[PDB]
Amino acid sequence: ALSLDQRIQTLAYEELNKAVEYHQAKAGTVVVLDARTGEILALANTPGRNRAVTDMIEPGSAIKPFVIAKALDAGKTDLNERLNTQPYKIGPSPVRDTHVYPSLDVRGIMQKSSNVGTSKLSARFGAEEMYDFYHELGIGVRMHSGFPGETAGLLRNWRRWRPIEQATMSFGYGLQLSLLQLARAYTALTHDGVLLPLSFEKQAVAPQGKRIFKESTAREVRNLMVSVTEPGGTGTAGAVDGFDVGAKAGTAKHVATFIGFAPAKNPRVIVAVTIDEPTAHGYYGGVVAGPPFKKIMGGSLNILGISPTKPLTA
Repeated sequence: ALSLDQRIQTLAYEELNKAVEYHQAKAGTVVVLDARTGEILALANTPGRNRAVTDMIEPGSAIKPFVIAKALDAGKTDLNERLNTQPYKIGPSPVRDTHVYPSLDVRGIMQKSSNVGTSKLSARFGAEEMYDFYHELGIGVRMHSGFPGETAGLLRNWRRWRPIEQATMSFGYGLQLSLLQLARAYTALTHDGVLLPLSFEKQAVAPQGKRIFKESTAREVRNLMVSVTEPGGTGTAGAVDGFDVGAKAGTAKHVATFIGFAPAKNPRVIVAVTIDEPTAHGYYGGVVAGPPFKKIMGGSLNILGISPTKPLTA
């Protein structure tokens, strides 16, 4: 039986369509997954091809949590280390954040979505090691959905990586994956370190996945991601009243992305939104894709009957 939840699919289409029209965008896509089983609860596209599976995107900041999780999982950093986060170059190419942060701890690197912090964490691993990690998340691996135009994504051979390229990949540029591949990757965080396959069929139990991170790492990383949606974080537009939300906003003509899960401690749902070429009222992920994320997330939690874990303000 088909995994789509008609009430969540209707909600996803409603909110996706409102955002595309408001931002006078070319197109958009939403994926909603069950965060414990990998079942696809909603898959909505604006008219035309199934962009969720056909359109390769550079993930931008949405890849950062995985790099941080890897460095924690292998013991290459911990929650006490403060890193020098000044911008730098490798040859002629700069690596820089939106702002100049002198130093940040790992929780700060997540909260402020630091390109510098994340690239320095990635640099503690060899290129081959990082390449295998990206591969293991599913990047460059076809999903075989059967939809016309489906992309495998792009993961260049590690033998060709320059140091600048390893750095930029760690903050989400120079590799490419579909929104469906990216939403899949987030199951490694939500399902306590275990990547799930995804399914269009209803799953009576969670299927067999594969371990990417230790459970303790996945839990700690989910907790770090909560600071992104709280004041001081880069993803406050995706806050949902009454819940802790872990999310990232991303930008890559532009593509605006926002992806997240809730409740943060024990996730029920992943919601991922891309808006293609917004031309009005903003073009960054948080401004553009944050609001429909927020509405699809809060709406799905209500549909699925998940009680608020903290007090309602509004």
